[PDB]
Amino acid sequence: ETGEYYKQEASNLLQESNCSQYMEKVLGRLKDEEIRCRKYLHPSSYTKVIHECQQRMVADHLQFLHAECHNIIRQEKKNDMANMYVLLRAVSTGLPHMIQELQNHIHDEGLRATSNLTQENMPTLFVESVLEVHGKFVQLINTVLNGDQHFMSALDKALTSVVNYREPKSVCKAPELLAKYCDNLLKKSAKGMTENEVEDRLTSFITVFKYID
Repeated sequence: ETGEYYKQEASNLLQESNCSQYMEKVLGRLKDEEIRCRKYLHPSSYTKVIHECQQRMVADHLQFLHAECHNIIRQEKKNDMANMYVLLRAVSTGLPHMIQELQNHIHDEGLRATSNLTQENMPTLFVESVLEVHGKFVQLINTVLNGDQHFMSALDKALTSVVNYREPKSVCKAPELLAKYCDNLLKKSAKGMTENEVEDRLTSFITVFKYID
């Protein structure tokens, strides 16, 4: 009976609100349902009512979630993709679509950064652009998401592809740019950057180095 009630309730909520605030209404229901599930039922039914709740409220409308999550992820919606993940976490086949789409988002975000390579500062700009993408997106997986290895591997697979950008019949410049970054930093000539600050940048340089194919 709670399956049929949330089969009707799930279809009723989407017809009134968009997918952005659909998450809040559904999370406003599961949070309330978990409260009343422990006020009435036996403790052994907590993991079966909620599973029946999400099956008829999330896994049922799985196509609606995957179709619109493209707009959610590719807008850096912090407060909206957080609720998007927790609903798809429970469904077995819901989560693998979100990581794949984010893996494409990092690929497109990285290529946008690594396209206007100024010829006078090629190595420092390329390493910093990859570090800025990695340094900001690791926060998203650690602030509005949980540091799941599925997402972290999605980031690593995406950053591996964008760093090792192989043009047709042409060699990738990733080994040359990263190597030149080290040489441009260990030079005592021109302006130095002290002992402590140089090794700090080189410590973060390893993150870019690990994605070299």
